[PDB]
Amino acid sequence: KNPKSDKFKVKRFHHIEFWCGDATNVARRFSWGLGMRFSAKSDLSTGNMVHASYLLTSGDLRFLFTAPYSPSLSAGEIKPTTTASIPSFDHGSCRSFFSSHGLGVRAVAIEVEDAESAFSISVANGAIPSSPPIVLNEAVTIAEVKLYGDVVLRYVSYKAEFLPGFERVEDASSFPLDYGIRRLDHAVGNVPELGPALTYVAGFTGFHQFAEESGLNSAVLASNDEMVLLPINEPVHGTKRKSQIQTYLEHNEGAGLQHLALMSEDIFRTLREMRKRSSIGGFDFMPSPPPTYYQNLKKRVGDVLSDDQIKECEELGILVDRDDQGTLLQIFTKPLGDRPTIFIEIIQRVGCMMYQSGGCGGFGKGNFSELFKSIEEYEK
Amino acid sequence: KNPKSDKFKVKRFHHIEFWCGDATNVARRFSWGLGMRFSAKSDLSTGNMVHASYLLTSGDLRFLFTAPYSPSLSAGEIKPTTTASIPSFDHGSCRSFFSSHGLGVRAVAIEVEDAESAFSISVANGAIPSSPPIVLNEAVTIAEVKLYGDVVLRYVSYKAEFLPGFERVEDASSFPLDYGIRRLDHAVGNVPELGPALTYVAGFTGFHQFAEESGLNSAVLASNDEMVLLPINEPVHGTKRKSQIQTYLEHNEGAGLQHLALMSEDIFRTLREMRKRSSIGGFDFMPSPPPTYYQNLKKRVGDVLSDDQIKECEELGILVDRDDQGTLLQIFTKPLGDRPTIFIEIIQRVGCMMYQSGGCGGFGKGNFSELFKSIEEYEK
Ligand SMILES: CC1=NN(C)C(=O)/C1=C(\O)c1ccc2c(c1)C(=O)N(Cc1ccccc1)C2=O
Ligand SMILES: CC1=NN(C)C(=O)/C1=C(\O)c1ccc2c(c1)C(=O)N(Cc1ccccc1)C2=O
Ligand SMILES: [Co+2]
Ligand SMILES: [Co+2]
Repeated sequence: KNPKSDKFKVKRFHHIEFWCGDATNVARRFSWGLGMRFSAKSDLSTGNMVHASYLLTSGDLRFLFTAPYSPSLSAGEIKPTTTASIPSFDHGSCRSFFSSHGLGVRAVAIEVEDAESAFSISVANGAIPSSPPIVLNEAVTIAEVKLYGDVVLRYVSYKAEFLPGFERVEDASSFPLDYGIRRLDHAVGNVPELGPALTYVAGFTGFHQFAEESGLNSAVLASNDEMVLLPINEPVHGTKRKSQIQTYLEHNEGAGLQHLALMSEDIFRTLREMRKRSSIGGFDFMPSPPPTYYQNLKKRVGDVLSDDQIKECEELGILVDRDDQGTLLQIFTKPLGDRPTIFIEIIQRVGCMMYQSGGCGGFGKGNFSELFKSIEEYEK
Repeated sequence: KNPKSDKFKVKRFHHIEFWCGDATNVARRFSWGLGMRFSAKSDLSTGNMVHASYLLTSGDLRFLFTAPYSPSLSAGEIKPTTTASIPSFDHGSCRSFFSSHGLGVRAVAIEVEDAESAFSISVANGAIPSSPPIVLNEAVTIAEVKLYGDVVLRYVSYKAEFLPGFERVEDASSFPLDYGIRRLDHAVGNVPELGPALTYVAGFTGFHQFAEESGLNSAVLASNDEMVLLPINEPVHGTKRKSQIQTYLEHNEGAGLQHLALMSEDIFRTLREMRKRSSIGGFDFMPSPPPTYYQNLKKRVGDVLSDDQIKECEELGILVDRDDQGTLLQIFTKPLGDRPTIFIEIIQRVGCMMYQSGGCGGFGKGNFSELFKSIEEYEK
């Protein structure tokens, strides 16, 4: 059941912003590890004396990396005279975020029809304001409300290239890397208590819960067409193996974004290219499941994937799950930075053609138990 | 003239430590861009609840990348019970350094015969103490004094693998990258006033000045065998083009390390491999000199390099200078991070065989004027 109760018109995920200590080095690492191109910048060379911001793109996926300059460069500025291209940016907030949480996502940005109205409706329905609506060059409006922890939900709306004040980057500096990633599928938060988090966010967006004993309890909030998907996790305390959600909250100093799921148009090619680069600057992957997990694939998805395609899943360490409507291919990276906090998921979905409907195959919940039993091959 | 007046026995450069916000991402970028292998770690997986530290190596060159964890992980610790592997590390100092200066060098480490004696002699001769001598596992002694700005000179001495508490890294995680870089040749500081900086450092080391109108005044301090080379720059104010030394001091919030010069055993191969990677996660290089600069190479170094080797310098943008004893090949990267502060120099020296004596060919001073005149080809 989909009650289509969005309180304002939401389009698609627009971008994800990381707050960094040095945006250059993180952006360059991510570009090589994920196959994203450098497409826009806002920094000293563009007149921005406040923050350095670099945009990576792959298909429709947009990753923004921002770090503060010395406050001394902009000490004579006031908000009415700022050279910052992102008006919500604040030196003190960014340095406090990074010292507290380490490298992580500050903003989950969605494109809406009217960011001014989205903000006003959100706060009238309980959203905690973070940055009021600001009109950039009479062309784009940005506004921010609190989502969970120190993560904000950013509304962006366009009258009619990323943002005013950003520049297209040099062709020579923009190598056309591409490993197949195409869009953000979903973005997952970790909180200490699921109930209050869900009520708060669903309360100000109108997002509805999306149709679904180790580690977590979870639930997914979805927009009207179910293309914006925001799952939220809480720990389950007191078991034998310590909850990875609890470990996250300890090392992150509280609630924050846990993982970003990136859709690939060819997950076999994406993982081939990412795994080739794991030990030469890219990203590492969780340990692969045992061969018994793939011996058990035939009975569950043997009508969807060939034996060769199943053998191909086994080489790359890909996980497979199944809903009533679709099939899910997925895999998880090791943490993206120093702390055991944020990581990335690569996914591809098959089934549910109409365009493909959102969340086709779900989110992999059945893999927890399929892993444990397959990891009970300590007798073979 | 070399008075050989070192006040304690100095061996070689040992390592350079960067203070970072996220050591993982900077270490991975540098590894790919420079061709250095991951060789040691000290982090949560090794029992260190205080800082994450990753060591990259190429030949004898050692780059250390360190970032702080949340202080909450180690809140019950005291210095006598610390899990830190580098006893001088302090959460507050590191976060303050990074917020003030951005990504940069915290420590220039040299190996000595007795770091305890080096520290005591240094401070008896005016060195400002930073971290007292500490004995690690009865095997290694580390001590630190202030060098300039917030950069420290670190003494390391070994009774008889990097440091106790560091672990050798997995073979699968240690890809054997190598672009030819082999050791640190020299490390250069930028200060507001050269005179007082030289007197302070030469005063506590006994290092002697090494035998040598746009931008800077400079001088080089050298150890007894002239294998440890520490140049220092000051700005020249009031000219037409703004001093790059002054720009550094503004963006860095004062004195700090300006550049690291890395010796290559094959500078043609090093620059081939680095330039291939510039736009896919590695490092960018300053713009190459005009063809007239290389047309003028024949008359200055035509007895040292063939026309083909000169043509090869032109393809890679390599600069060439000449002393009375030797010849110098050199090139400079763009800044390593967000701020126009620290950069890297790649160098190879030819001449002065005995082993090669230190500073053979000098440091490239003649290139300033050879560039200006060659850049006066706006008439050809
Ligand atoms: C669940 C779920 N619900 N929702 C909304 C989601 O998006 C979602 C996942 O993405 C998801 C699905 C399957 C697995 C994991 C995550 C996972 O972490 N592991 C094992 C593991 C990997 C790395 C570190 C520690 C433990 C799995 O088997
Ligand atoms: C001098 C000198 N004295 N000592 C001890 C040294 O180590 C030393 C150099 O390394 C050195 C030698 C030649 C050049 C540069 C540095 C340099 O920066 N440029 C142009 C340029 C490059 C990048 C940004 C702005 C301007 C040169 O032509
Ligand atoms: Co997921
Ligand atoms: Co130099």
